[PDB]
Amino acid sequence: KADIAIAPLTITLVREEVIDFSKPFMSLGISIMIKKKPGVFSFLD
Amino acid sequence: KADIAIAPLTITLVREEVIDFSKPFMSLGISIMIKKPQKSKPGVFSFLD
Amino acid sequence: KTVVVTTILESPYVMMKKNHEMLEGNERY
Repeated sequence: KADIAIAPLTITLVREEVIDFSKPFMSLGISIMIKKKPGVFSFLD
Repeated sequence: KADIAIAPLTITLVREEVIDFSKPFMSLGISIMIKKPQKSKPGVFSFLD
Repeated sequence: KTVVVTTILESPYVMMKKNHEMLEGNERY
């Protein structure tokens, strides 16, 4: 249905067995995402 | 004179034009190496820090 | 010659333009 993928596609062993990838144009890694000044009279804290 | 290079060889455009590389087995980047400087002494007038 | 290019809307890699309603073809991306 197409001929090329200029996309944020991730390389992996399985997809290479069936299609040909190029040299990576950016490197990355899995990571984890989580939910995230003293007052004027702060000397009383 | 040989057939393979299992070495810390770096990939680049020029070498690919003549030989076939694989997918990188470790990632890296150029970096700078310096003589780690010595630790700091408190200092005169450090009583104001 | 023309290439069939596949993509997905995963910002900031691919995202539609503001008011792309007036854009047609490759310009809407």
